[PDB]
Amino acid sequence: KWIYKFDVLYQSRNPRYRNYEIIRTNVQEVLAEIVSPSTKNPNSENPAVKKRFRGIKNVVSRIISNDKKCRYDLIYNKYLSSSDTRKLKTMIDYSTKFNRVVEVVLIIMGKLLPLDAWGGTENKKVIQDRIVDFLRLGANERLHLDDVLSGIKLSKFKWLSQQDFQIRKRLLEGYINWVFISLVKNIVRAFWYVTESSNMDRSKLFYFTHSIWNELSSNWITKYAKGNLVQVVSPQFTNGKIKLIPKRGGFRVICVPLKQSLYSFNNKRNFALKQKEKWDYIFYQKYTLSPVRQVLQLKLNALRKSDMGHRSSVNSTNEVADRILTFRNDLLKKNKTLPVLYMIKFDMKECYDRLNQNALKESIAGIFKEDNENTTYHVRTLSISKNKIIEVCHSQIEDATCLVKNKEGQYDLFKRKQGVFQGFSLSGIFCDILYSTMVSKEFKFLWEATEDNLLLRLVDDFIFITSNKDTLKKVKDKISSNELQKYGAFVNHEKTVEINGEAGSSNKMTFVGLDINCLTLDVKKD
Ligand code: NA
Ligand code: NA
Repeated sequence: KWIYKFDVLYQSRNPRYRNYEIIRTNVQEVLAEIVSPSTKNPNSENPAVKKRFRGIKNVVSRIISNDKKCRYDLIYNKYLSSSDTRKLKTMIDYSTKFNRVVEVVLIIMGKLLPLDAWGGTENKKVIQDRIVDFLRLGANERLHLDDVLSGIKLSKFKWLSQQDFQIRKRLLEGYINWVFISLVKNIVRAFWYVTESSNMDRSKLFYFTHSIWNELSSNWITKYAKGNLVQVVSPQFTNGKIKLIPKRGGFRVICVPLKQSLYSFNNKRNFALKQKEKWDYIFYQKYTLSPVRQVLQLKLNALRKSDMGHRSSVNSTNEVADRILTFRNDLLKKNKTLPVLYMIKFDMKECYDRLNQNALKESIAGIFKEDNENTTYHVRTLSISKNKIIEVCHSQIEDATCLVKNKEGQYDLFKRKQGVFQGFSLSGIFCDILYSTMVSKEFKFLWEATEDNLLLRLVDDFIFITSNKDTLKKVKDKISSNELQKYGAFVNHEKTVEINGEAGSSNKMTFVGLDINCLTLDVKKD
C-alpha cells in the first residue's frame, strides 16, 4: 500500500553507461528525503533526531561514492549486451529473462550498499527478497513498507517511549523507502523499458534493454507511419502520445490521449497550467465527451432493436454462444430436426487502421438522419445538441494527432492517412457504427426471412451459419469481392475458413475460442 510499481513502466532512454550515476542527488538532498520526506527540512527536527545525521550522512556518502565508482558500462556488457543482431519470431523474446533482471539489479545493489548499509548479513537477505518481490509486481500492484520491515531486525542498524526507539523506526522507514523509491526504481528505469504484452494479463511485465527497444520501436514506427501516418509541422483534446505494446510478431499501436494541450506538455514543469488545465479536461470529459459517447451508444441500441443489420453485432464470447443456441432452437421449430448447415468465418485486416473516414462520417450522419439540426438530447440531466455531436466526432476523426518519441529523445507529430487511433475515447464506438452500418447495407439479403440465416460480428471477427446453400454463395461473393473496401473493411482472405455438414475432413470450427459443431450446433469452449 506504500511502494508502487507502475511508475517504472514505459520509461524510454538513450543512456551512456560509461560514467553513469544512479543517484543524481547529493548527500544533503538524500538526508532530507530520509529524515523529513514531507517537509524536506531536516534541520527543524529536535536535537534527538539531528544527532543521528552524521551516521546517516556517512552511509549515504559511501553509497554515493560507490555509485560514482561503479562501472555500469562493464555490467551491461557482461549481462545485458546480447550483441546478436539476428531476428526472432515473437517480440517478447527480445526481452531480458526475469532471472537476469533480478541478477543485474541485485549485483548493482551489492556494489552500492555496504554490509552495514544492508543492516547486517541476515537483513541483507531479507531486503534482497523484498527487492525481488517488487520486481515480480504487476503494473497495478504495490508493496507495503511495513511488509518489508516485518522481517528486519532494527537493532542491527547501528547507525540508526524513550523516543530513541521511535526515531530509529522512522529513520529506518525513510531509509528503506529511499532504497526502493530512489535506488531500486532508478536501476530499473536505467536499464530497461518496462511494458506489458498484448496478452491481457498486466501482472506479467517484460523488461527490454533500451538498446533493443529503441531499435524495435523505431523500425516499427517508420514502417507503420508509411501506410498510416502523415507528419504535421502544424499543431478539443485531439493530441495523444504513441505507445507500442508487443503483440506476437509485432506491436499494437496505442495512442494515449494527452490530458493537456501541446503547450502544457511541451514545457517540463509549468504548474500554472497543470492545475487549471485539469479542470478544462474534466469539464470536457463530463459535459462534452460523455454525452457524445452516450447519445452515440443510445442511437446504436435504438437500431439494435429495430433493424436486423445492427442486430448482428455482439460484444462477448458468451454472447455468441447464446445467439447460436437461440438460432439452433429457432431451426428446431421450422424443421423439427437439424438440417444440413453451412458455416463460414472471416475477419477484417486492421479494422482500426484501415477504417474509411469518409464512410465513417456518412455512417454517423446516417444514424442522425431522422433528427433536425436543432435537435437536442438529454442523458443521465445533461444537454447536448446533434450539431455538437457531429462537431466532436469530426474533430476526433480529422484532427487526431499523435506524438512519436524518436531516437534522440525528440517529439514528432503525425496525423492519420485513414482510420482512427486506438485509445481514443470514441474509436470503439466509431468502428461499431461503421461496421454495423456496413452489415446492414451490404448483407441486406440475409435479413429477408431470417429464420434460416445467422450472422454475428465480434468487432472484426465474423461468423455466418445458414441452412441455404444459395445464401452461402451470396455471402462468399460479397466477401471475395472488394465491395466491402469502400468502408475500409479488407477481408483477410488467408484466414477465411468454411465448413459444412455435407462432407469434409472436419465438422468443427473455432471462432472466438468457442468450438462449434456444424452438425449438432453444440458449442463448447476451447
Ligand atoms: Na551523485
Ligand atoms: Na465438413
